[PDB]
Formats: sequence, structure tokens, C-alpha cells
Amino acid sequence: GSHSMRYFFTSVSRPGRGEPRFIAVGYVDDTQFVRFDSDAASQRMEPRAPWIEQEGPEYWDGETRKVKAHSQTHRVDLGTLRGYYNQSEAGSHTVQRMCGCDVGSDWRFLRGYHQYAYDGKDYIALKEDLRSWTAADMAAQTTKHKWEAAHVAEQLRAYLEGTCVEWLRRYLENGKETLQRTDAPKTHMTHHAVSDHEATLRCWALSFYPAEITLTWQRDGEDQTQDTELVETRPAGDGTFQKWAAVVVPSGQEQRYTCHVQHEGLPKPLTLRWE
Amino acid sequence: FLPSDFFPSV
Amino acid sequence: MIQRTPKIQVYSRHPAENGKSNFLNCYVSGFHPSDIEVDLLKNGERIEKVEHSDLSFSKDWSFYLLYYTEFTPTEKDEYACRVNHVTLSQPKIVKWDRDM
Repeated sequence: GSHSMRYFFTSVSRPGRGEPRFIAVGYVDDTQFVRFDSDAASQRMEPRAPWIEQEGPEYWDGETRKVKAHSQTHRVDLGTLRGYYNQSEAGSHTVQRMCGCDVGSDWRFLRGYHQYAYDGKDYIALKEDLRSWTAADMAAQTTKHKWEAAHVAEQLRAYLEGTCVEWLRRYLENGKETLQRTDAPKTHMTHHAVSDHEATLRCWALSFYPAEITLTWQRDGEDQTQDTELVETRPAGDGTFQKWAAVVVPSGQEQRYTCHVQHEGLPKPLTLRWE
Repeated sequence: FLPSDFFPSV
Repeated sequence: MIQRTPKIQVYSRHPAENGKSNFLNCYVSGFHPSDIEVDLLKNGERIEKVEHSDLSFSKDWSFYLLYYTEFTPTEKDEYACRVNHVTLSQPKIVKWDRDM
């Protein structure tokens, strides 16, 4: 199937003293593989998956150099943005950046992306054509003109179509034993009376990977959304994910309802029914 | 493998 | 700034079985800004050795973290997650429900 490599950066200003907090995390699909935390003692990019540990010192030196350089760019950014928005020196603010590339099931480049936010709102984004930028407001418009003058889209398109995809391919190979394994959801249904007359059925999907999943309830074979609840997909903490969907039904009519589970690890969708 | 630090500050 | 209050799920890594070691999870998500205080409690008391994931965020920019600790569910012990964030007037306490 398709794969992605993405990096997420967050920088949080600390007005009263010192430099912003900066946290960077790198993923291949839903697997985190590196982190950098400005507050940690190492001051290095650190591994967070076993398959990245086989990279040599040059790799780690280079990743560390780049990530610290990024943190310093966000540091300058936070100062400029406070000025763009005429904000007090007293408040804490946030910059966030995300970028990455996707490849299809042939491992060829499919798409690339970069988005940047200030205080949790879109600020500037690379368009899908990798050639131009979207700016949300007149501050970002200024940034867009700066980034156009410096030919940033061209350099970023180079990364996204080249080195991003090349290293994603390398990781997929080295980490094949987990990164190319799909863990189908382990599913079951539980039953919870709510009164004499109604009961909740809860359809569980556990220990799956990747995170993308669809759970749907049907009643007598038609999709039902009323009287249902679907929780956000959540991390188990061992690299897999969990989700459930529940429906309230009249007691005795449980057999009319089916839970339908779709996931990349399932050749055909699963159907669960209480009996 | 990160992109290098090629974005100008905003 | 947009302030967005956290969603909170409290749950175990594995199916809860009384007397058997497991991990208690408190997943906070959908929040902004990122500064957040999260404790896990056993019978109202703060559990000491709690770890968390590296900060990251979703498509809409809102942040998420997983806080966790080893624990042993029992019939009687009550576990909970206590969260404070700028969007909350006082810490919000969400009890662990082993069915959820």
C-alpha cells in the first residue's frame, strides 16, 4: 500500500526567560522513529524505533545539525510574528510546521506537503503542485513574498520528490519487519444493559496498525448513525491503535445490528453480530 | 531524513 | 489565539483483568495551546512514575499526548486522569471506566 514520511515541529515561546521549547518528531506512516526535544539533556536527534538505530554517526550528526538549525529558525520566526501581529512581549505563542512525502504502492512519489501555523491557525502552506504558496492573512502574505524571493518552493520540491522519497524507501526496507507488516484489528463485541429495555453494543477494534480504520453499524443491513457513538482512534502505547463504536438498541433486538470493520490489514471487511 | 534548514525566517 | 480544550480518554493498553499487570493510558487530544498538566491517580492520589509520549499534533493543529503508567487493575481500586489546561477553570478528573 502507500507510505508516508512526515516531520512535525512545535516551538513554544517562553517570554519570561530563555529560548522557546522546541519538539520535533519524525514518522514513517504511523510509526514514530526519531525525536528531538530542546529541553532534553542529549541535545541530539534520538532514535524511537529499532530499525533507525543501525544508522551510523554521520546520519545522527546530520539529523542533529538540521533539527537544531530548524529550531533556531522557529526561534527567529516567533520574534518576527509577535511583531507582525503587534503582540505583547509578555505572552507565549506557538509555531507549528509539518512536512512530508507520500509514495504509492509502487514506492514512487505520490504527493508532498508542507504546512505552517501560528498560534494554532493556518499561516502559510505549500500548494499541492509544489510550485506556489497559500497565505492566510497579510502577515503570511509578507512571508510568502520572502519565500518566493528565496526560491523556497523549488528547494522544497527538490526535497519532497527526491531525498524525502529516497530515504522513505530506505527506511521501509531496513524497517521492513514492522513497517511493511499490517496488523489487522482484533475485534470483538461487548454488551451493556442501560435499562430493562435498552442495551449498548460496543464493537471493539484492538491492536491494529496502521491507524486508519472505519467502523460502521448497520441495522438490518442499512448504515445507522443515530444512537451511535464513535470514539477517536487512540494509541495503545505499544505502537498499535484502538477504537470502538457503540449503538443503543432495544433489548432483544441485538441480532438486527452488525458492526462492519474495514482496515488495510483485512482482505475483506469483517462483520460482527451479537448472538 | 530531515529537510535542511532552507526556509528563511518568516 | 484559538484556545481549544482537551478531549480525554482514560483506558488500558490491554483488556483489564483484575490482579494482572497492565498499562493505564490517559490520551489527551484536540487541545491548544500545548502546555497541559496531566496526572494519573490511584484512589485520588498522584501516581509517581508516569511517562508521556513526545508532543505531536493533528491535521487541525491541535495537540495530542499519551500519558501512561504500569498498573494492576483490581475490583476496588479507582484510577483516574486529572487534567489542567488554560481552558479549564479547575482540573478536570476523568475516572477510568474499564468498559470504555
